[PDB]
Amino acid sequence: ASLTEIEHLVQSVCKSYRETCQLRLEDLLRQRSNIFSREEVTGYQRKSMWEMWERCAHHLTEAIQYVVEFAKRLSGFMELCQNDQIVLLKAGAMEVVLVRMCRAYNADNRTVFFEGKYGGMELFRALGCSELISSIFDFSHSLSALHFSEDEIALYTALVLINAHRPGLQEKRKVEQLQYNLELAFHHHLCKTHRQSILAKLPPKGKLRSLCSQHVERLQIFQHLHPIVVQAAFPPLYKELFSGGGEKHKILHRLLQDS
Ligand code: NA
Repeated sequence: ASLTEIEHLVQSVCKSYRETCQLRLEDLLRQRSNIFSREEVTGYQRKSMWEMWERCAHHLTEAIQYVVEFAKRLSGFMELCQNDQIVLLKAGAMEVVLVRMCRAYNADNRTVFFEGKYGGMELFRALGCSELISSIFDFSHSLSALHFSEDEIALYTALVLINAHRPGLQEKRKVEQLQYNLELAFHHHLCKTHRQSILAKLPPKGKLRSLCSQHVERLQIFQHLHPIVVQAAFPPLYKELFSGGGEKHKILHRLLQDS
């Protein structure tokens, strides 16, 4: 590409991200005083393990559905073959969601916007995956220290998704070229905004890989404890992405096929 084309990619990526945000940042900030009461927190903690897992899986599936739409609107993504579209989404959808989560996290009080209000990690105690929860909260806490702009989150999550190193890509070189153009767009934007200092502060990729592995692993523990709940009450797209073998369900291909 060249300078006009790079800036066009910058604006296109930021537009795609705005149109596929579940919640506007302003909406999330305005809600910061709306925190679960101690009695509402006690009620979450008295919910059964399987109901809290189902509710979190539903919450996560809705966020993932927006990431799929982001991908479809991302320059060049729909040009890739369907095998590679699916490889990239299966690998990076949750990674994007974990990054997007910092917008909904309040570092002042260590709360996250969940089911209409802000609550701390104690809200999730019924899940029985305390390590994963605090790992996710610590990750959001670290990202919040970066003070991402919406444009920065747009460009960075595009790169999280368009990763040419994902195992299973049939057209690796084509993904390499798309990745390179998006890197140019991200780094051009950082250069023009004097934000290149954030490059050193971005999490290593192995950290997002690790969080995703923990989630799958805790799911396997839960699935062993309540296999019928997973089969009957977990969202089909969630099972396709995370549960073994859940990927007999193909939701993604329909989400990609339908306009
Ligand atoms: Na934040």
